[PDB]
Amino acid sequence: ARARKGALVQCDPSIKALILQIDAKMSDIVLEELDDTHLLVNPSKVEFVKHELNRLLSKNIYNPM
Amino acid sequence: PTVCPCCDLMLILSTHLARSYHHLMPLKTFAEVPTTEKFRSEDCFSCQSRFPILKNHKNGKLLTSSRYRCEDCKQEFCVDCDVFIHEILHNCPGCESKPV
Amino acid sequence: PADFVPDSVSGMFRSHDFSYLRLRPDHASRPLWISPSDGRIILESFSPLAEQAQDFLVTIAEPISRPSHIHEYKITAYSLYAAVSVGLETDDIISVLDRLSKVPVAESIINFIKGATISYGKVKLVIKHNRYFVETTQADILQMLLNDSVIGVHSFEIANESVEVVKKRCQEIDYPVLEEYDFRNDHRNPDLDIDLKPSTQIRPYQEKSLSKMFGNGRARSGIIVLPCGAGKTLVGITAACTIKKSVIVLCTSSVSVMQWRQQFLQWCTLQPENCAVFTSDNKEMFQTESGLVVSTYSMVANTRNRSHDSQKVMDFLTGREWGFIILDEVHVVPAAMFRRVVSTIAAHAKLGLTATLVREDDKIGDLNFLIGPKLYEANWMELSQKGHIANVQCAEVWCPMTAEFYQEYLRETARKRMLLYIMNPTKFQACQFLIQYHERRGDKIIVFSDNVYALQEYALKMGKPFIYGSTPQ
Amino acid sequence: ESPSLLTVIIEIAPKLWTTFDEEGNEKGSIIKVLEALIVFLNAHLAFNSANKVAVIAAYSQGIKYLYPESTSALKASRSDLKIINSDMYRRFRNVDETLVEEIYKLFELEKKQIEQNSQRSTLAGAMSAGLTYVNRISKESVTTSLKSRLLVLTCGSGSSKDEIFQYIPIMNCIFSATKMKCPIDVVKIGGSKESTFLQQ
Amino acid sequence: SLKHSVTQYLEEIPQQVQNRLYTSPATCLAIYRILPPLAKFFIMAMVFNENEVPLLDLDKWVNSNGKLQFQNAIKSMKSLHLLIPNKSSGTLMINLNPTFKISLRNALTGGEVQNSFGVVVEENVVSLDLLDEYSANKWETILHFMVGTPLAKIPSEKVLNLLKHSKLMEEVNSTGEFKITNEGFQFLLQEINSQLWTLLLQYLKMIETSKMDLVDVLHFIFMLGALEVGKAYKIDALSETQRIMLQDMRDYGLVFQKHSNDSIFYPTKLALMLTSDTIPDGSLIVETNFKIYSYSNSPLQIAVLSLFVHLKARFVNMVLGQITRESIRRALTNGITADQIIAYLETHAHPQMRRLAEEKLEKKLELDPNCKEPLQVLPPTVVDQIRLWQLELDRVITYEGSLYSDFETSQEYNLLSKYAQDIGVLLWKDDKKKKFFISKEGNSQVLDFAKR
Amino acid sequence: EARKKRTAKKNITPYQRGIIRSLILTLDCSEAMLEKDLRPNRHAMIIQYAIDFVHEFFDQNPISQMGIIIMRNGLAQLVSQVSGNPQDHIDALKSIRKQEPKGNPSLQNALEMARGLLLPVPAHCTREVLIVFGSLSTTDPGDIHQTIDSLVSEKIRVKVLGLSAQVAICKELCKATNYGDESFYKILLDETHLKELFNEAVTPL
Ligand SMILES: [Zn+2]
Ligand SMILES: [Zn+2]
Repeated sequence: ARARKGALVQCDPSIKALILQIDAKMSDIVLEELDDTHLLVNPSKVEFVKHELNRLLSKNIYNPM
Repeated sequence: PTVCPCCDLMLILSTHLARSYHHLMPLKTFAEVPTTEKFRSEDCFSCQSRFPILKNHKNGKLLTSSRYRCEDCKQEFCVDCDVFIHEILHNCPGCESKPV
Repeated sequence: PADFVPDSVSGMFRSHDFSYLRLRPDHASRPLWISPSDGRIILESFSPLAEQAQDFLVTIAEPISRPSHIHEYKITAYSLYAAVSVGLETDDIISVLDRLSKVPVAESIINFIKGATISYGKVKLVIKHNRYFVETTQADILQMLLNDSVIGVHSFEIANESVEVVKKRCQEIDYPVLEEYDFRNDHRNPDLDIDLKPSTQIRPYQEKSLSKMFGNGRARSGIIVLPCGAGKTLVGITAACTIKKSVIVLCTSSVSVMQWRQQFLQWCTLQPENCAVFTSDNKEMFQTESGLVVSTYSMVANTRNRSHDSQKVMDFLTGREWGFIILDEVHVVPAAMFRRVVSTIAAHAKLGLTATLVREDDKIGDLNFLIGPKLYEANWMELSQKGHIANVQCAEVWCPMTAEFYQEYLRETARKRMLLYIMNPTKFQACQFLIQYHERRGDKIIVFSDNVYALQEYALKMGKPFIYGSTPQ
Repeated sequence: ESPSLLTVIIEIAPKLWTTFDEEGNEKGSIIKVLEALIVFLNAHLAFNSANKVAVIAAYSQGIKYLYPESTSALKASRSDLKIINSDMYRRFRNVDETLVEEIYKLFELEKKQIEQNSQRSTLAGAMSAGLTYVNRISKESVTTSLKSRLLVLTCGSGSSKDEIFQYIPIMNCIFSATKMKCPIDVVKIGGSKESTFLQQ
Repeated sequence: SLKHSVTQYLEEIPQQVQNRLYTSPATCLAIYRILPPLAKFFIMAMVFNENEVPLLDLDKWVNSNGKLQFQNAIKSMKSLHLLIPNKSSGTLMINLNPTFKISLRNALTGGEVQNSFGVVVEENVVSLDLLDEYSANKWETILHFMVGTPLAKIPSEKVLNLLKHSKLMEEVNSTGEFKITNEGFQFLLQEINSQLWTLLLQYLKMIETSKMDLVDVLHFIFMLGALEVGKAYKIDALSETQRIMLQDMRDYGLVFQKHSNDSIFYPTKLALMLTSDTIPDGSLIVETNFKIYSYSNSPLQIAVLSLFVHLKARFVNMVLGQITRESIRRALTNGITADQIIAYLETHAHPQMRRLAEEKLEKKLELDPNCKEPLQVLPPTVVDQIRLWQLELDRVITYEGSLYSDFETSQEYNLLSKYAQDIGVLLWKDDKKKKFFISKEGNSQVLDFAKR
Repeated sequence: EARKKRTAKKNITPYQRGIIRSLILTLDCSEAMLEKDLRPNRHAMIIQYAIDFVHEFFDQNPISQMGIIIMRNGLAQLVSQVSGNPQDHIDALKSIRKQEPKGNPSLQNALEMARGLLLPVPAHCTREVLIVFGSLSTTDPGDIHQTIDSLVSEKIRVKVLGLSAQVAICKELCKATNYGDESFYKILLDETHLKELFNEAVTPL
């Protein structure tokens, strides 16, 4: 019966593993590991999760010049 | 229209009779007006569309004018009215506007 | 610029705003747009005068891509060399481009056409008594080149190995090398009685490729790209029958050597006494004055200590002046020492036949100096809609990985990562479902996988046979 | 929904309207019919912005278009007479002014040519002209998906009986209007209750 | 849409404001022309009789297959307060609105109109070369600044703060610039008549000042709808709020005036096409290699193309572009959704793409007539790539709120979770993890429930 | 060219035409309608053009009656009796549109059943048979000149819209049944000309 600051996020298990490992890199991302589909990322770092998730998925994208 | 199944009598309507009067008497075709002939009107009779300059070439002037004079009422018609009066209609508005 | 002020939306065109070209009044009939920046040609195929421009553009240009409505072509130096080889000069090329283009042809494009087409055919490589000479019609062209002098009417002899160096240097300079074989007037090489059998029919795209090769009545060295099953082997047979000189065919495998020998003996009137095979098991040569030899790139370019009899066969191949070489799968020619097979064999005409003219390094462009310019490219969609090749439905099936496999994929190095994304169970399920569905549809299915362990695991899981390198023949 | 062309075939015969005035207590019923038609055409133009109006008058010696006026008169002209007030809606007001000026010109012309008496009614020819105008506007199609509708304002007045010679043209008009899906409305302002041909 | 939007606004207008609005004949004429055909037919059948009309007569007028449209027209007129029901002698009797009836009858027959259609001074300017050019210049200026091309000329600060107070045209001052929104690109999607109507409706929404009188504002708008292009009108027939809004519409481009504070003004072509509407420019070709060839010479359409197409070259007829990942992500980060991008591509698809799609559909129906497929005018490969880029933008969606856990008793967690489900702010719940989550707007209710 | 067309239409004369008609629409439905020289195939577009012909013929000639016979598998098949209701003929043509055309055509069998159908037709009502012939040869059970003579004796006028080329038996049948008039044997050129032929077939002879 306690209260905290957090933001729920929907993801497939691939993005779940990605945000868990970016939490392991920088521990101030997810408050707790929740389910295979739902997580609780930090509201002050939601935009950082967006930006670094796009950058980390950019290695899976072929970009012709 | 069907034959009566109880007394072997043919049952039609007035419109069923009238659908073939244009096959009985047809409309005489509209005459192409001469280019040098004096033109009665600048617009169609039953349509009042313009007859344009129709200069086919530089010195064509009023060559092959789009007027179609009727043989009876001497009224000029455009190409759309010439097709329409001979195909969809079957009667000449000039010939009926003529007060015989 | 034609005294035309930039518009408000000229900002995001990085000096590509070509609105200064005044539009012609009859631009609806003309199907072409000329880009002055890079020589790109934009063709509309739905307009009239479509194919009448398309043959002209495939003559003078290399197509980047040929979709349904709008085609793109590139004005290229090699394409202009092909145009002046087949007999189109600067005047009528510029005139037809001007008449067929909506916008006027720019002065930069006209000057590029003039510069590319001019100085053509001045330097030539000829082979005289198994010895490479380079010859110029003008005397000063010999004396102007002085940087790469590999010297050994006006002509001088170059070394056997330095032929590619000379060709690269003359491509860097504005004097490109002319490599065309006049097999009518070449009487010093012994002729062959090889000819096509009367029961052999040649498809129109094969005819177009061979017309590009023999357009001016002389055999031009170059590359023909045709899909698998489109008859590149038959194009090779027909080119050999057209040249009617001694033919050497270099393949990538011994089964390809056997196939090429069988295709010659099936489609053309070449005798088995005139045909020879240089492989591991077969090393006897034809005893006639001219004929066919089919061998492999590895056997020809084996710098290892080869056997005595194979050394004798190599001496025979080197000492003969060959009239025609067919390089099957020419994409492997730019390799480290597959490159030297075009030097160790002094052939007058060189035709490279392939389906896959790509390499993952930048050495694919060295084929213009090894074999010759890109003579012909088949339009695969046109062949598919004509029914010459199959109509394939290409699809990419996305298999979402499981959580455990993705975690392990993240916490491993690249070599384990490859096997770990190959071995995910979602691809098992998708492949098994597709196998079942197409087996119900009655299809012959080939499941390609380079990973041998993955191939074996999928085959044992699905109950289907597997073939890899260590399997017995 | 969709705009329409309302073509009004109005039979302004001096003989028939004089007999109607003599039968009724009032005089000059042509004015009342004409002003009711003017308000009705303004109503039709108020129904939709893009809809169109044509009027054809069938007088004693032929037919004449009332709105729009003849293009020869358009090229020659404009003496804007003050029958209709100028403070009303202009998009109705040009239509109304052209209609009333053509009414005045037609009445002046048949006052000049009043001596010739004809037994040949031109209602069928006017309806045929209206059908040709409907076909013309439908084929021109400057406004897409234009419907059309004929309204016939005729008067019997108990003087002219049923005319046999009109049977064939009215039947042909029926077939043409049925082909073009153009309804034909008939208003008969008179004493004789039955008009079989226009009823059909 | 257009008629639906103006009908919704006129329904939101209160009843006495509507009765004051029905004074001018031109406003009544425009409002009448908004109505559905059965409503219009009943209105004109009921104008010319001063006595009473029942609903039973109107219901007998309609056929059996048009009863739904009859109900739609009756509800539309009742919401617009053009019909007054009366309950006497057991029959629900209907009156037309008296002010609307008088004004419509005056507009039809001609009479007293208190210059609701203006006055003409017979001196004119050329419509196509000057009036259309001015109106087009103002519209191109407003849409060019709106799509964000570099402009030497920017519009007036009145429409600037209109655009920043509107739903579309987001703006930041940390960067100091404006962004096109989802409805901002939708605005470019519909036709310019509905664009002008939605701009005018948002302007009507934001005018709350005492300097603007709303009935006079709508009188001026519907009067401009009633007027004609190419001939002049006097300002002297207008009130002062209509004068200053004549200046505002001069800034917009709906009306042209030769000089500021002039006695004479000239309505433009947008004033007439405000009422109703009436290879093409901007028609574009899409290929499977994501190449775009757009037959557009208009800088507006080139600029709108640049919001999601990586432009490469430009000719007089057509522009070269390529639908690339970073350009589509630019549009998606600007909020232009994949559905409306594909809608723009369909609406500007080329007739040659149309006929090739027709040929493909003909071959598909002659091969497999059992199933029917929609007309795919543009390549499904590029359509699926656009939707896949939308999905790769929207891989994760974030909601912020509170999670209540560490409950020793499951009954209290179940009570809190069912309370959250009842108040409708719950997103997830589970007893196995003992966790339920709520939104930020729903945090306060559960917080006061737990505190009390 | 427009003046040449007007010259070709100048020959206008109020010919007396039989208004009350009894038309027998005979359609080839043999293997020759499997040819793909017409889009999408001969049988399907002849059925569709015949549906349009039924609508146009009953629009312009209401009083007239019509029956529908097809030629299939060496026999003539009646698909609708002679009646004045166009809806039954539309339904019959729609039913025949599904089935697959196969067999060898039989002009004699088609003409014999047409003669049987036109036998109870009254004398005031004209007797006409419009044959859409797709093949170039016909397989007859007996002599076809006897059938042609019987048609001439029964006063049945035959007009044939051929598809491929001019067949002499069809030309002689049209000539004999139309009293030396060789203009009643028509062969199409294009789809527009076939539509023009079906539109010409609705006017009274
Ligand atoms: Zn006309
Ligand atoms: Zn006439």
